Amino acid sequence: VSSLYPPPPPYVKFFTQSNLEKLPKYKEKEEEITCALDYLIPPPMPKNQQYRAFGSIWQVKDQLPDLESMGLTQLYKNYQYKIQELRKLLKSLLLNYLELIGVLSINPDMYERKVENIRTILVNIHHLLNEYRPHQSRESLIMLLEEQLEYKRGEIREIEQVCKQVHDKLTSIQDTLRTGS
Amino acid sequence: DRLTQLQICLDQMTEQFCATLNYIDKNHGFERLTVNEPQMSDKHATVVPPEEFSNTIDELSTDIILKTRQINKLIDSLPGVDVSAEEQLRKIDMLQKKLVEVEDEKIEAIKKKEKLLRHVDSLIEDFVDGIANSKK
Amino acid sequence: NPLPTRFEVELEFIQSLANIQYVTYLLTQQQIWKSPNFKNYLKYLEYWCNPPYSQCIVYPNCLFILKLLNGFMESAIVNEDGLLEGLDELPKIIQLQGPQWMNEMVERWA
Amino acid sequence: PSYYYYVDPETTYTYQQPNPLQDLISVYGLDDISRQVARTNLDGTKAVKLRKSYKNQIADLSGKFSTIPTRENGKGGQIAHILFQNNNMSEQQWREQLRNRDIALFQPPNFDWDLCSSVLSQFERSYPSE
Repeated sequence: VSSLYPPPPPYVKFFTQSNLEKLPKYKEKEEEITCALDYLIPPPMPKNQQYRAFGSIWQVKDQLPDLESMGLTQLYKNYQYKIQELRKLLKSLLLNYLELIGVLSINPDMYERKVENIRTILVNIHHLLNEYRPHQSRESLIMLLEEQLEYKRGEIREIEQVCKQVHDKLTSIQDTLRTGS
Repeated sequence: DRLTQLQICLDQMTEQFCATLNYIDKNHGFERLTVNEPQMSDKHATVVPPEEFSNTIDELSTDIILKTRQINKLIDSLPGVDVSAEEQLRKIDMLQKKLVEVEDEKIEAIKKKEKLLRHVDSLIEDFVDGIANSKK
Repeated sequence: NPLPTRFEVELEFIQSLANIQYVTYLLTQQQIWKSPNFKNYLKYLEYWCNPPYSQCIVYPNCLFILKLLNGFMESAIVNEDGLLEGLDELPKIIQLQGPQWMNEMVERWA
Repeated sequence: PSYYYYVDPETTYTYQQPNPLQDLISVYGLDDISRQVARTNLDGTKAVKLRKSYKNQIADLSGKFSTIPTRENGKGGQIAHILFQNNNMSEQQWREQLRNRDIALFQPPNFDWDLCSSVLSQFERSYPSE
């Protein structure tokens, strides 16, 4: 039996005032530990760039895995090609569901590879969507920039809307001043 | 956001498929091969009238393919199909420059509103100290 | 299996401030906030606020919690014997406002 | 022409073996079992309903029984547990050995006959009525 949470690191013991004053002098002079002054300079990125944290491997720049690299079937691999691939994939999904109904309506035992086919179609569709996602995220950033443009320009139109209200109320006061003259 | 609705539509396909299979597996009846064979019924079996059974089959099928037209129309409306990542960057940099320029343009627009602001308050203060010197 | 690097352990501990249970577990020990070394470690950790160190963070509410507790530090003075005045009631602030902050950031999640 | 995934013209599927579409009673020659227990004959005439008890089976034997021994009348027992108990030389000789080792329990000293003669001779006069 141990505590619920891990203790603070042993690296906190090196943060002493002598190390604080010797840190600029050491600056003037994955890490290889040589002395106590190495623990006040923050450690650089791992050279392998794949660090273990919380029982998983993260990366400094995540890349989308391929189906072959993960061990599945990539059927089809500038996004017009991928859009047509998605269209053929959804049509194939509908046709394969119809084929699955046909298989179950003659022999409800051969469906096992058909369900595998539907699985491959679904994972190819989802991976195609996630491949489009950086393009979709760039389109979302484009939309956000356009929205801030639209809000600035809407502030512009409300500025001249209030301004034109000032001008035509000024024409009104000029007209009633000429009337009172 | 469009891809999110697409994923909702995709697992709505899958839910519709399993729901149609559940309906056709549970609410089907017992068909006579001939007229002389006995037709028995079970109180533990959900028997339905065959005409409304076929009607429910039809409406399940039609909601499947209307959701399919929704999927097709949504994929036709995916944001950005003819542009590449290079085209995305060539949009982002000009949008950057246009945002800097419209910040500048808003700066002179606010400057013009400030022109009018001290114009109107100068006329107001001239009016009120003129009438204050008049009435005193 | 190599040893856990200083970067990895410091990143996991700086990320743990997002959960309020961890910080209200840590602040109930008198020797933790009484220690000036832990106080210096609290002023050591703002290097996560600046990029590219901030890129690897997953839940930035831990960085918010780090920035929040540092405002209670300039009112604290450490003496020669090590009694940190001003930290006797900040953990009580943590238990009083505990569910408030985390419910607020859960509704911000929604 | 564009090929569609997992729609392959050379891929073919057959019916289930056996096929549940057809009347599987007739496929396995079970029609003799069908109409011998049918509640209605297959000519428009209603057939006789089978009795609740097996009194018609035991109707051809003359005995003292008038009721039906069941579990709930205290006349039968849990006999199925006993009934489901299980344990050179030619096949003639080996089958003789099997049948004769099924005789060793059926003879004395397991069933001494002088002992049974003396013991059932102990029954005194008349039948006491309970």
